Amino acid sequence: VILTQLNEDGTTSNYFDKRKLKIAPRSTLQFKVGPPFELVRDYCPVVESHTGRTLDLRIIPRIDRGFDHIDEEWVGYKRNYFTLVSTFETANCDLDTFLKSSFDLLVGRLRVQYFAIKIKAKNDDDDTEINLVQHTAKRDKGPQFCPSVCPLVPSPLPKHQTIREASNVRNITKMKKYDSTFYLHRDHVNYEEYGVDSLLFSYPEDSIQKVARYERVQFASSISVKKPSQQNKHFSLHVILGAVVDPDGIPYDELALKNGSKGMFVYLQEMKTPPLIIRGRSPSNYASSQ
DNA sequence: GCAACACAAATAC
DNA sequence: GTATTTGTGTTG
Repeated sequence: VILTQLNEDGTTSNYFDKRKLKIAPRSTLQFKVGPPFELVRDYCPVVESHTGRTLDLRIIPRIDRGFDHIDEEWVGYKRNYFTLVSTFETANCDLDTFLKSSFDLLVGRLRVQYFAIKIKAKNDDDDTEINLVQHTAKRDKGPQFCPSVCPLVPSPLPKHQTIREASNVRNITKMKKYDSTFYLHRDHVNYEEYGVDSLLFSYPEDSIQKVARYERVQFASSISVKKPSQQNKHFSLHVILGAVVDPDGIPYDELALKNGSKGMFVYLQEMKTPPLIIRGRSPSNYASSQ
């Protein structure tokens, strides 16, 4: 009934079929590593502005809740939360040098203001976009929002155990413990080490995430999860790394900048999951039906 | 179909 | 021992 795999940090992922077994909402068995992501493609190259060297980038994503590996499929539930986290790394550039430098897109050169990640859900068979929704811990007693573009600096991806432990931290002391893992506070650096043109000082806010954490995410409540044939639809979750630029023929999305002008999230790399099945709200997807 | 409302069980403190 | 968080039962 429960299939167990050892995660890289020594935690376990425990895959069970919610049609055959109900587990408590807050059980650690609800936390598990989801499907691995694969490269879709690389898009616009990025180069350091004086040396001219190309920045070698890699998205590092993981799902830590909401998907089980059952009967050779990755399976999620429409009514339940999933968690998707990602960082990116720059193989040829250490963080401290990276934040002091400046980077252009090699399209003939747009300045990168900052790097950022966004997620999307798609119908994997036709590439149609599928709406995602997020809640706060308060769920219906709090606001719903759509996943947002998250400015990020490069960082290792925290272990599954760390994502787990930080999922519902209220206490102020425990927050301090995790702060350095999830955030870079720009206001706390020595300003005199940085040039006016440095990458770090073109990020939009002082609080910069090192890890994009999309928690309490759900497929929109209106998505059809089956085809007309009653076969299950196949969905996929995508992580896109972009460079935000000021636009004053390559793939990009428009973004509402801080100053209010229209910017461009210019695509740099994209990864995605293998096909995913999502089980709808029907009683037959649940063990209580039996 | 689905929003809103309900119950319950383990975590966080 | 209390409040919170979240899977999932029920309603109309």
